[PDB]
Amino acid sequence: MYRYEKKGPKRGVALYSYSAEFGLTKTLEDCFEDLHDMGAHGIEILANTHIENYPYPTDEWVEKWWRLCDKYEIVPVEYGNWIDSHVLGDRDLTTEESVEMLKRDIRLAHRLGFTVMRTKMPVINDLLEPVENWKEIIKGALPLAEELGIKMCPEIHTPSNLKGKLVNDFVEFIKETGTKNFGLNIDFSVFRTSFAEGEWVDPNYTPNKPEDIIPLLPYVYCCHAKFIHMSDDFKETTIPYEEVVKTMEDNGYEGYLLSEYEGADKYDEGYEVGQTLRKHHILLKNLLGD
Amino acid sequence: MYRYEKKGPKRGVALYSYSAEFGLTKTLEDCFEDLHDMGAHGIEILANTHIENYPYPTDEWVEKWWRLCDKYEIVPVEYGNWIDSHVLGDRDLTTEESVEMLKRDIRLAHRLGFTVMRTKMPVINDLLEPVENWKEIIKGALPLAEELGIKMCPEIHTPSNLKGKLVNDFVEFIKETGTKNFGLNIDFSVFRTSFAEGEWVDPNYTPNKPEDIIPLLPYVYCCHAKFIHMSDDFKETTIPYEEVVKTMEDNGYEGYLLSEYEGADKYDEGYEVGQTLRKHHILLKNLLGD
Amino acid sequence: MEKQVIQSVGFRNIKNGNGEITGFQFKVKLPYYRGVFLSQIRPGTLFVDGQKIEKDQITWTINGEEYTNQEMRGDFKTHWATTKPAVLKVKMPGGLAQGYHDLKYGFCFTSSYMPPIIQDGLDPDKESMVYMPEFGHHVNERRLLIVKLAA
Amino acid sequence: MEKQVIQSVGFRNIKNGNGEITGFQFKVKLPYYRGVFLSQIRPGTLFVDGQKIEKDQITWTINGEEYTNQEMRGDFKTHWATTKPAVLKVKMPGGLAQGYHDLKYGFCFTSSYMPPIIQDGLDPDKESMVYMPEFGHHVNERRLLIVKLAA
Ligand SMILES: [Mn+2]
Ligand SMILES: [Mn+2]
Repeated sequence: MYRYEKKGPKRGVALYSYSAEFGLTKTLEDCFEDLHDMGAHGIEILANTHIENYPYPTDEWVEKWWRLCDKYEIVPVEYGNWIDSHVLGDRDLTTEESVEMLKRDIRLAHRLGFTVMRTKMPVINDLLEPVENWKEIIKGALPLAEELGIKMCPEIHTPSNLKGKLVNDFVEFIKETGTKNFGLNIDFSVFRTSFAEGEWVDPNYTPNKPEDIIPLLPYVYCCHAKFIHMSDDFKETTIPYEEVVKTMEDNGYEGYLLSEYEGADKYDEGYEVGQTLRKHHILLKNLLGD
Repeated sequence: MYRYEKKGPKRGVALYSYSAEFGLTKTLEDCFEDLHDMGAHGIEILANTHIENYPYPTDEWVEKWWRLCDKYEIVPVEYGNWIDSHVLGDRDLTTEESVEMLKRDIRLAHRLGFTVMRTKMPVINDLLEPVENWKEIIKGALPLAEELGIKMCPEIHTPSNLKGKLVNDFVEFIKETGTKNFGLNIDFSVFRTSFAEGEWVDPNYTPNKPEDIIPLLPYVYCCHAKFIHMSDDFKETTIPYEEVVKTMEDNGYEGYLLSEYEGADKYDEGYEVGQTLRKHHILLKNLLGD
Repeated sequence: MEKQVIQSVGFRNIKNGNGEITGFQFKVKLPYYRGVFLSQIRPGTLFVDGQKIEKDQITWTINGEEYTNQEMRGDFKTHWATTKPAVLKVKMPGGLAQGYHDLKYGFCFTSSYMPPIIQDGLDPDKESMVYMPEFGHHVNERRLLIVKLAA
Repeated sequence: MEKQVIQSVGFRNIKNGNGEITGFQFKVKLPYYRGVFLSQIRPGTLFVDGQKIEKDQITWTINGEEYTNQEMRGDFKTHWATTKPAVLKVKMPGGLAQGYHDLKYGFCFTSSYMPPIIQDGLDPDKESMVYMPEFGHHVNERRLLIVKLAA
């Protein structure tokens, strides 16, 4: 089992980037070797995309998975799941049904060696807040999660601000429970300052400053390194990357920053997202040292 | 094991048509289902392309192969091999080396249920004649081929004429030996009459008339249904298909006619060769009844 | 498989047992970056050469098993994978004739984690206000060929 | 894999054990409608950013095993499959720097069943007189990115 023991922030990729390609031109192994070319070690997979025969893989497939991790020096970092209470059109799922589904994903994530879960929940308003019983769902799975060393993290992303209701309700919950197995995944779109002339921007979105993240880093277990555009000098032209990465270096972050690219040109013909990601990782390696 | 017992000529496809697609956008199973949509039962594979881990497939892969045949109602018809004596740059292969390689392909072909082999040999002149020891190579494998019910057939194609040296040397050999396990595969490019204005045509090529095939049908065990262009009325615009197919109907042919498409647009982007083949099989079904 | 949503492979007429043509099938791939459970699917309306065909005439086959729209609306445990195109079987006596056919099919799926503007008015036969290609178009077309004798 | 002959995946620098960069690798897919034996291959000449590199500096890795041009010229039993891109390892101390790199590679393979005009003057670094796409171009290019720190 390969282990990556750089101190401080580490770089990785989220296979959501290979989204136009997966199952068409790249296989799961192609994605692993693509991360290898980059020197990237951390990975994020999506439960409903990258586990063959989900939700019940075979012992053969799981062992193939671990062989891939060893062969390409990949650390399972973050495992993206959904607790979809609204999966049924006619009714919500009871708290117990939601916990049974969550617990199941926690087991699979642990078996594949993951250590953070990026949990997405149905949303009930325009602040993107979770179903009202979310406290009850998470509290149902927290003992299993603590046993198996997993940390469940909802994702914070635009238009949500690092100091709006959504973040503080999660931080409040962590403090009241005292759990070290619930937390936050910050997606770098919350620091985005540059946009295109004529590009619509949610009137509710305000950029956060890189320092805005400092009081939350106690609760941040993994970050999506969102990025919009890489110059041919391998700089990111919409987010203060140097200042964000340095803030996190200086303030004790030891998690991963996983490349997430969501541009629509992903799906244009001829687009080579592997090249785009290599751009993003030239920047990331230069900022981190490895 | 599925069996197709139409009387007379039967239609099929040669996976060489899926040549720009195989391994990229179509799998082996995709090709089988594509033949199924057409109602085609006969297939031709290439040894060095379609057998996984060639030349030594696993028992697992072979059984998967037979399951595909049953699942999509495919008859293994023709198995395309090479006896490449010139595989080495520094020397020819001895007769024994060539026979060991040929015999090996005969076994694999029999195991996968094939019954005709389309054997291609190195050529020594511009009439496309085989290596001089070809009589000795074939005579070495003929007892095994007769035991296992296989018929070895070199392919006759443009510019070779149905009554040139190449054909008559093969027919002479069949008569002198008396073997019923060597024979001819006629590729329909030998009846091609229409070409494009400005399209170069080998000064040695003369179209044969459909009747030119009648004295050879005793020795013809499988035909490549070459075709160049299908109209949107599902007629072939370069070869007298009606007259060729009717000649073979009327003169006792019971083999397959396997679609072979070799156009260079195969490799242009956006080309849908499966559609082209469906055109060709609308014509083929209408001429044969099934 | 293919980049287009309607697949060129698996488009054929369907026979009976007693040899009579009962309909035709075609495959659709999930154009999503993740799989969905059956109960998330919202089958829409088919158009074959302009002829309209309602969803009550079309079953979904996923993981070797045939489902009705009703069966599907209740099943939140069976999972459709992005790489395993569904087979839609269409009820139509006699099937489609020899030659070309223009297909227009619509369907979509629920994504309860999306902003609630987006999730509302989610119509399997009409495109979303703004288009995000990681979700695909609800409506897709394809010109494909059927092999049959002339009538 | 990819339609291009030089693959975007597997293009990286190569380390030593003792941590020193010894060269770089990249993958090439056989652009043929059939596989070939190793002895049919005719490796040609590489150009990286215009820098010429001879074939004596490049090994072929096929089926997990590394071969020299000489080893390959004699092996007519080992088989290269169309779907199993070969890994070319290029000797070059220090490797390639951070950023873009233009690759031009040439190679071809023998096909003794072809007319003897065609087989003659079969140069891994020059295209055949007429071009048949089922054989691919002998020479192929690709602009790819290397991830490394700035020197
Ligand atoms: Mn994100
Ligand atoms: Mn032919």
